[PDB]
Amino acid sequence: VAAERLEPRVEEKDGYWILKEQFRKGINPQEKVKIEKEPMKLFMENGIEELAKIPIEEIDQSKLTKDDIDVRLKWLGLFHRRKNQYGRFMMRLKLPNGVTTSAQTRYLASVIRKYGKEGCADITTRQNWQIRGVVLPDVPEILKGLAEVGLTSLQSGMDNVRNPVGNPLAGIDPEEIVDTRPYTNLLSQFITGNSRGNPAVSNLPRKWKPCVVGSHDLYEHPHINDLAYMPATKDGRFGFNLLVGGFFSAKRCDEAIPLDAWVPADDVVPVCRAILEAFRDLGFRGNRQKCRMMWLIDELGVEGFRAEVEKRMPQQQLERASPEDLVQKQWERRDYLGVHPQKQEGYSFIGLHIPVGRVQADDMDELARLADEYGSGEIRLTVEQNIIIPNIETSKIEALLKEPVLSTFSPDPPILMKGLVACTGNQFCGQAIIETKARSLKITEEVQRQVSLTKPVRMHWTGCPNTCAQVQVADIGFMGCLTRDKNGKTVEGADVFLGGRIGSDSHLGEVYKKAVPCDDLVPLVVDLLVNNFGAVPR
Ligand code: SRM
Ligand code: SF4
Ligand SMILES: O=S([O-])[O-]
Ligand SMILES: [Cl-]
Ligand SMILES: [Cl-]
Ligand SMILES: [K+]
Repeated sequence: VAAERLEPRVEEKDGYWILKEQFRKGINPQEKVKIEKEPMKLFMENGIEELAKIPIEEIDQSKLTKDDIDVRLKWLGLFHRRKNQYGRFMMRLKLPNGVTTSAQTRYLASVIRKYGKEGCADITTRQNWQIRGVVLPDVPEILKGLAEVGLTSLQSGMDNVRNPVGNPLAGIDPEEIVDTRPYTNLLSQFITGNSRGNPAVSNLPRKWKPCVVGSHDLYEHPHINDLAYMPATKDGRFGFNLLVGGFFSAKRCDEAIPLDAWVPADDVVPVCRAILEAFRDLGFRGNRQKCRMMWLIDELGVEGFRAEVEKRMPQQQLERASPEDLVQKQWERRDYLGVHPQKQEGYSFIGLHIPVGRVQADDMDELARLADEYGSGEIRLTVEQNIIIPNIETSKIEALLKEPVLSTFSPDPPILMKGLVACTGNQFCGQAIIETKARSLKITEEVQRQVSLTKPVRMHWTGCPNTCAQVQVADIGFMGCLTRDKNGKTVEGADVFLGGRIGSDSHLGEVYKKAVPCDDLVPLVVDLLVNNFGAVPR
């Protein structure tokens, strides 16, 4: 790698970061959008106020404003559903470590309730909230309302640092390694500039995903993150070994690799900043399929990339990885659904199943009520799109289990439902090839009617090759496609994946059978479960 390759390609100009004039050749259309107008201005210079007043039919008549609503608004966490819900916006938060409050939950419910049949909410595979139905004129008031209840939606889409994932059992599990909340909180505060916006990390070549590990279970999926902090002691000091570059895409899925770096716990934010600066400064900005950070690591080599991180650390110091980390390889991933004792004597948490992560306003209010009556007003989201209500006096559990809403959001659903994960799909997503959430529920119900089993088989349904529902981590994965029935008629189908493993002995699954009509999946899956997962016909 020539020394010229290491010249930073962006510069700070009037508070924002922009591609230098000599590096603008050959860039992709999204890079052109960012140059034409700085997306962060919509928030930081309150550009959204005037934009929100323009009727959407008028907005669509000019490239600048159409790009504002279809692209730049994703820096404020707003996602125009142009194809499938025209004129409505999905809104995505920052929710470090998946932690929410009852007050926040009620606020989100009040927003979606306004939109009737156009509104609902979802828990995401990054233990985050999305709300639906938002109209542009309401955006300024919603931004204000979110701020009032201690939420931000900043920098949650496009070329930004995505939700910081942590241990859903942080602070409450007798078996945790380290409470991840302080670290994910710090990362979120850094990324968003304490909810004011942070332009230094908002002009990346591509999205970038961080997680902090605190569980032996590896609930955080460090193997598939751009930056994973693995807790490790080095020379008698607590800190983290760093894994880099994990990502999924239509083209390529790669597990994170060691940076060969350890940082003391207090250096979590400094090293996040150094890695982001290196990626920002040096990353390819051509073909979008070659812009994730792993591509930079392959171009420079991991050592070349490491040197770039090191030069951006305070005092330019970056220690080598500790030979061992604190994560025990002898471990069985634990079910968190149901009632479990906390490390605080006399308290329990309860994991509740949320079918395919989908809730309505009334459901959110009920969950918020439970958290107030039984817990401490806290609701935690998980990456399997479920919830945990912590801090429940154990004496209250008997009464809790009789609550009617627990028949719908159950502490002990059938085993296949416990592990079922599904993305948005074509109900709302314009990229989706098939419908996912309703279909996956229907198929899983029919499968479980036919077989019993004891192994916690994890089934993931994703609507297109972007693999937001991570089919490559599943015991059985389903990737949306169009295929043909026996008569040659177009029908929805799935490419079926096998081989995904999570925890310390992680592995990426691969396509097992292509183009199976969705209507034909039940017998295929029943047989797979019996033949490979010890299932028994009923
Ligand atoms: C909501 C969510 C799936 C869910 O049902 O849970 C989702 C939904 C979408 N993702 Fe994703 N992604 C979700 C996690 C993922 C993950 C899983 C993860 O983070 O562990 C991945 C695979 C891992 C990765 O990215 O490395 C993922 C890979 C993508 C990709 C392909 C990335 C690539 O490098 O090619 C895209 C397309 C893109 O960004 O260019 C994408 C694009 C999209 C968009 C924003 C596309 C769009 O504008 O319509 C989807 C919005 C649909 C909607 O209305 O909800 N989504 N997406 C997840 C929100 C996470 C969050 O709260 O921040
Ligand atoms: S995997 Fe495809 S269909 Fe599903 S939410 Fe992601 S982009 Fe949409
Ligand atoms: O929007 S997806 O990348 O989480
Ligand atoms: Cl996006
Ligand atoms: Cl769309
Ligand atoms: K779920």
